[PDB]
Amino acid sequence: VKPNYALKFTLAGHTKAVSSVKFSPNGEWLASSSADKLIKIWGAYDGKFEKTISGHKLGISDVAWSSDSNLLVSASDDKTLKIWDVSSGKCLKTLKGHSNYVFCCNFNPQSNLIVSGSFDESVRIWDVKTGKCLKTLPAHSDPVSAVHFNRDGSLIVSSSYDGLCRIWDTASGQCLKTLIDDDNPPVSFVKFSPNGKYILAATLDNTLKLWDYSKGKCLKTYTGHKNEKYCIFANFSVTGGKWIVSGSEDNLVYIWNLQTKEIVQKLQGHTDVVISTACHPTENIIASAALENDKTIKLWKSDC
Amino acid sequence: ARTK
Repeated sequence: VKPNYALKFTLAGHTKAVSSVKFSPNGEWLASSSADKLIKIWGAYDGKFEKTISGHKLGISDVAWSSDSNLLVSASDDKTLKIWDVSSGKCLKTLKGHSNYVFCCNFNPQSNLIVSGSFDESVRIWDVKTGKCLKTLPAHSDPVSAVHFNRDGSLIVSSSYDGLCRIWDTASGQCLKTLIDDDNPPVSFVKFSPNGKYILAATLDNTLKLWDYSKGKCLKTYTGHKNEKYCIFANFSVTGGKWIVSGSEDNLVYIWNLQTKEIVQKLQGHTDVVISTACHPTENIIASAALENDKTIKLWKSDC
Repeated sequence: ARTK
């Protein structure tokens, strides 16, 4: 089986490179963030522009939804994160504490905590309600490219240009694991699988890898795309066939069969590097977003 | 920054 993603909508409006796209957990919305300092909300099913959320002083590198789809958190070159109430557009809290650009962010599953990674080479854990920093982890020795909570929130995974993936105990801040393979390329992205058994990691040598983090073993590698320069998001697609989805520096979306590692589809249309992709939580829908020469978001739908 |  192969999917049949087809272009349905193109979303224009950001005035600079798009940095991140994410579907709300309730499936209704797509949030996007951009070098243009803005967050935009769009209908997930019709691509219809909903609203703009503004307030950051500098470009935004990441945005993420709370579990109940009510809140967003964003990470900006202004060295802050902001927590937003989506329905009102209000900035509820500005999270101050990183000493350099904040590059990546996520809520835990209970959405009472936020994790962030920064060019300051740290990972910070923040209290959502009070907005105050609970823990700072001296996590890495180069900028932190990605941060993600596991399924119950007891662990954090981080990745860095230092070539390392690390797994942290949320409660204690202790480094429980360092993952690295036979080479030391910068690691540009990581996340836990939906079931929380695995970690998917991107490295800037054109490779994605699926790790059993419990065993410290690399189980699968995905190759064929181009990724040497940018921190490109990758995903597990689980609504239909089980795929791996990623952007690429050849302006395409790549889809692999998770088990076989064969490329099953490539999606053409963007005119610049596809920096970010996201997968709809219940429908076979992919959003993709491209860099400065393109500035658009595209929504693709498949029968499986 | 991601976009650079």
